Amino acid sequence: ITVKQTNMENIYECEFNDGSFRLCTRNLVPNFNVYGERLIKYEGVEYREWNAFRSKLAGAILKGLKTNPIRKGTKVLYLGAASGTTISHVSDIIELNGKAYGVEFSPRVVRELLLVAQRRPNIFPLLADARFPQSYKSVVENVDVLYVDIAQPDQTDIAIYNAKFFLKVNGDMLLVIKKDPKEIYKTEVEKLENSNFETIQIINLDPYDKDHAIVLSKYK
Amino acid sequence: ITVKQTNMENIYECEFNDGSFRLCTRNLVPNFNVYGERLIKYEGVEYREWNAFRSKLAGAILKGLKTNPIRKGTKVLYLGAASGTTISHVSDIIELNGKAYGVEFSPRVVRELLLVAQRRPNIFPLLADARFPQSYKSVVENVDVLYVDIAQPDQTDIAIYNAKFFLKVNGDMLLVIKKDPKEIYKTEVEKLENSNFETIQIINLDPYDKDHAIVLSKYK
Amino acid sequence: VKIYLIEHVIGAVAYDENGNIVDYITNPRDLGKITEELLNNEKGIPFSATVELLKKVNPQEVVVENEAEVPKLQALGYRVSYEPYSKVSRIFRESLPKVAIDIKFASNEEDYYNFLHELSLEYTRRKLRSAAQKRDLLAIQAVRAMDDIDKTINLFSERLREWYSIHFPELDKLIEDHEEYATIVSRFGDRGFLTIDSLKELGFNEQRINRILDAAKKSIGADISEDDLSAMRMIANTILDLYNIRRNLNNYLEGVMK
Amino acid sequence: VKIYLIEHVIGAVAYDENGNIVDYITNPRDLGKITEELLNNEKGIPFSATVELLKKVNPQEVVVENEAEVPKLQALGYRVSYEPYSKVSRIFRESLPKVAIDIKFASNEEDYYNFLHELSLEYTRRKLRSAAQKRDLLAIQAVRAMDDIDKTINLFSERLREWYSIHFPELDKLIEDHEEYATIVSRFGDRGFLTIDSLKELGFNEQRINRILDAAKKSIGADISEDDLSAMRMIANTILDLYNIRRNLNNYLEGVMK
Ligand SMILES: C[S@@+](CC[C@H](N)C(=O)[O-])C[C@H]1O[C@@H](n2cnc3c(N)ncnc32)[C@H](O)[C@@H]1O
Ligand SMILES: C[S@@+](CC[C@H](N)C(=O)[O-])C[C@H]1O[C@@H](n2cnc3c(N)ncnc32)[C@H](O)[C@@H]1O
Repeated sequence: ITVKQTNMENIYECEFNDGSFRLCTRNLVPNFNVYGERLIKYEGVEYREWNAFRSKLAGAILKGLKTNPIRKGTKVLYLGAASGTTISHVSDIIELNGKAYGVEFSPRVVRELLLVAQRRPNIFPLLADARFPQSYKSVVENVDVLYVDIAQPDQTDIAIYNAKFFLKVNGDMLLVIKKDPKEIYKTEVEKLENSNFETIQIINLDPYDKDHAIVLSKYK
Repeated sequence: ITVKQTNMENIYECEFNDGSFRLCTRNLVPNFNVYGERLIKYEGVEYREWNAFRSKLAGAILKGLKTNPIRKGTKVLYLGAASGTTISHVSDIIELNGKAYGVEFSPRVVRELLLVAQRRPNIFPLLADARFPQSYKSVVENVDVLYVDIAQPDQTDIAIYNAKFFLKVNGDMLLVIKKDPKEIYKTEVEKLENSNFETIQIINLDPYDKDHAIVLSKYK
Repeated sequence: VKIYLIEHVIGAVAYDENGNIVDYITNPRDLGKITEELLNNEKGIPFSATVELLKKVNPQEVVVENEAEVPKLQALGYRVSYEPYSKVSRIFRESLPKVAIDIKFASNEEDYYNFLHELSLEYTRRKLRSAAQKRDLLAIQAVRAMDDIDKTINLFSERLREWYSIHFPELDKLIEDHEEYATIVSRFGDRGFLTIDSLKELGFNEQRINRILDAAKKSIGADISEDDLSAMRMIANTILDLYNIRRNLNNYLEGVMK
Repeated sequence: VKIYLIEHVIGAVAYDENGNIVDYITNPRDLGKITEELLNNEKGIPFSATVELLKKVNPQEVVVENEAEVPKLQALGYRVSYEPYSKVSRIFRESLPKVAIDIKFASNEEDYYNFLHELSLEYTRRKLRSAAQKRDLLAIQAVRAMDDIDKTINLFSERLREWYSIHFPELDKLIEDHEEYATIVSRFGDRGFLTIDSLKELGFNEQRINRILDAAKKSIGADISEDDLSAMRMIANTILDLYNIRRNLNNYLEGVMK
């Protein structure tokens, strides 16, 4: 067993007895589990395993996300917070001086997002529809990063609408979308952003997620 | 005023003060009206006017029916007896030794056919569907003439079915059907009879009736 | 011994294949008996005169005029077949004043036909009554179904009003008529879809429309999802269907009571 | 004097077009007050802090962040317009730990965010309760509509049974299930159309089928016209529609009670 700093701030790797690598974040709340994930103890510090099969972001890292905009002190707006699997990890990376605002629509799911945010002072949970940023505008703040993961046919403009409210100029957005070319494949969404954004990377999430891809962008 | 014998037995013509001709039958029941028609007195005998606008048969006569199979002593099966307008006249022609069996389906209409038949001993009224000759077979008798006037899409085979039950061989049938040719016009019905019958005359009923025509036939 | 069964007003006659009388049992000269005997024979019940005749004859095969009599006589143990319009039955009808005399039903022609005429008047009067009785048995059912539908309309529409009020409570007192209310839910769903132009499709004038639009703008109700509206619309459309069904029954009722 | 209205957790702030603070009224540091004030502001009700601010300022035109507030403030006698995502409101959010301190809502950053965190937990708990209350207000309605439909099925199907019995009275005791009975009337009409092959479409086995076919053959009922059956079928099809509607409501009910 061993734990190693990656390319990216606050993101680590475990080396295992069996010969496999797993992604890894430093636990902001020692001894306390989040979603069944394993706790690992290396050199006095406790790390939470980051399962790439459950989390799209961990997926992207291993699929070769070049630069990760989520670092220490980062302010993030996370649309589609769900039960808290992946924001819990951004909260680890962000550390205490960063802030994660988590928007979620579904009552059942939100109820579990409360448990996570109660123990994590940098997570601010909101039951709200991401279609109406005017309904949490009175609570949030401008952010460095817009993370967006909804299962909606119109994720992009929704993301764009949110961006013009909340994203700092020269901030970044990660958007979760539904072989020999580069990004002709995704011109529809590629272009629609370009009317005001700047693509840096499109990542296919196979075999971690076999339904979705990720777009990293830059707001001009 | 004057009354004249026509070509046909028991069918007469009135000459009027105004210069017009009307068809006419000898009243089998003196002094008693049937359907509002006028009673005329010539030389001790009372005649009932026969309105060609209300009665299809009177219509045919004036449109030039060559031979009329309904004479004195005639036995007739009348399908579509209705309220009694035209059988009342066949009952006049038929006289007492002839018999008219009147089949009618409609209760409202039949109720009025009773009034006519009560006063006329040669009219035998039956509430029955002409589609089921087995339902009056136990009452009628074989006949010299099948008169048929129903508003049915399939009048012909219905007439044919009745014929094979009731019509004497070498009896006759009058059927009421829905410019330069002769009877190409009506080949559909013309032919369908021919499979066992023999057309003698097809009469257009305009301007007396502007919806129907009459077929006189002979059962072989 | 193949026999042809003839069943007439005059009684039950047995014929051979060449149209000769084998045996006969004459009906009694009673209007009531013959009338009611003819009625059951339409259903396929043999004359009581037939039952007696088929005993003292008892043939190898009987052929009959009405195919509903076939299974009824095949319960008495006869070999029974159907011939629709047989030569023999025609031969019976060709001889029909005369044989009424021969088998002693009538003393002469004049009285055969006097009786035939009395008979046909009774028989059709009987069938009139019973056709009138059935017709308006059917009409009271139509009447009572309309009552059932009325009651049901009030039931469902009171459910819709309470249910839909969670979204747009103001509307309930603004639309008295159940059909108009159901129409708004069915047609437009969200109180947010209501426009001037759409409410005219229901024929409301300026005052009604601006009141309703005002209520939707200032509404106190809750936001609802497309699944929520959808379920409410199942009730709304059922109410509309029932108004439709009620109108069609009223057309039926008139045409028939007529 | 064109003013931009900013309404935040921290209170009511007035800005000029270049993002300078003109005047402000700070919210009280009370979880309950801020929570409930944010709830009404979603509907477009101004903060009580806004009402006070727009008095001691009273500008020529106010521009607002939420377009439901527009008509509410145009009732107080202000010239009011809507700008969705204005530069000025962005400028407010860019400065947002700091200005909480400047307008004296928070003594420092640590306590601003400690309060922000307490706040978001209350606010979403509030919205949870009320989302749960609405959801199952909608679910009892679905439940009660199913009761209404049950009651209605029994009503209409008892009407159909009496009505149809005029034609085929034998069937009523032969078909217990209301849906099966309605199906026979709807599908086949005349008891004379019933065949072995058609009754299999309903899954009856040999004994049920031969009993039903036997009853139709020996039936006591009256003959009926296509208009008569037609009217009865309006009731029969309505019963089928309601079974359908009941099943769809049960799917809705599960998915939502889930
Ligand atoms: C693809 S999953 C997100 C999983 C997430 N990345 C996580 O932390 O594990 C989509 C989630 O977004 C939520 N959602 C759907 N529509 C939404 C909306 N309009 N606004 C906010 N959340 C929404 C759904 O409830 C669902 O839980
Ligand atoms: C064209 S009108 C007959 C008028 C008739 N020629 C007269 O005496 O004045 C048709 C009539 O036939 C009747 N009818 C319809 N279907 C019938 C049926 N199946 N069997 C016997 N009569 C029927 C209708 O009730 C209607 O009164």
